[PDB]
Amino acid sequence: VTNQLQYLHKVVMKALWKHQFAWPFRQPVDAVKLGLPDYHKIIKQPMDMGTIKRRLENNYYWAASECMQDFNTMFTNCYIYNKPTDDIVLMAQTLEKIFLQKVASMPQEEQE
Amino acid sequence: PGRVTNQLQYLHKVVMKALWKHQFAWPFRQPVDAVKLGLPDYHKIIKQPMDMGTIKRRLENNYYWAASECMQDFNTMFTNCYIYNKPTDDIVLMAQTLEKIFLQKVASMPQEEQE
Ligand SMILES: Cc1ccc(-c2c(C)noc2C)cc1S(=O)(=O)NC1C=C1
Ligand SMILES: Cc1ccc(-c2c(C)noc2C)cc1S(=O)(=O)NC1C=C1
Repeated sequence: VTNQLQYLHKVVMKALWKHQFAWPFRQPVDAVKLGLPDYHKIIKQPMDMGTIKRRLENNYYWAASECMQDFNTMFTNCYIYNKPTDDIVLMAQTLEKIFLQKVASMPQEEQE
Repeated sequence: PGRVTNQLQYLHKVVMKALWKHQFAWPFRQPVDAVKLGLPDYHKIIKQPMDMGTIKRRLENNYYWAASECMQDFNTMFTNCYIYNKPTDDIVLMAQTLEKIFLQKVASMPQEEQE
């Protein structure tokens, strides 16, 4: 447990998890359900906010940067896989804006 | 218009300097030239072009009011790259690498924005 990780859990994840556009990102992409046979051919490191949330709850992360990279991977996967005009991209962008706004105010020095 | 903050100074002198000098940064240091690169659909797909040269100039001209605004511009640059290019293109991997460094460095940015 660190101060930055606490911030990421109590401020960033709290804000993103309850957001009206969060629902597509709350669980792993189910390629069978969504009819996306190439999803795992293209996206080699799937990530979602349920995983990140679970990881924060279970003290998985050793540094705040590791959690931030997971958030980034989730969003980046969405941009890489999907078409420019897909609504999911807009939703990801909206959530990522909040992520960045909040991360701007994260504690600067990681103290365990 | 904007102002000078400790955070913006950090983004300029620490984050941007680290990214700019990276071996994978050369495609990102100036606006995408769709004509030179032969990408006639580029501006039909990417409606808000962004690059580190534009971001650097904005930092130098005190365009940003808050660090978060500068970070948004970095995100737009990377997101544009992912949205436009094929997943398998080298440029995507290069963006991914630079973006990871960006986040690593942003993690150590001063916490309270002060003018
Ligand atoms: C239901 C769903 C779940 C996950 C995704 C998704 C994410 C997230 N990242 O790539 C894909 C594909 C897309 C969708 S979706 O089918 O595009 N619907 C949402 C836009 C409303
Ligand atoms: C030369 C160049 C310049 C800009 C881009 C670019 C960026 C950045 N973002 O989208 C595109 C397209 C791509 C290229 S490129 O032609 O894909 N070459 C790079 C892989 C080495």
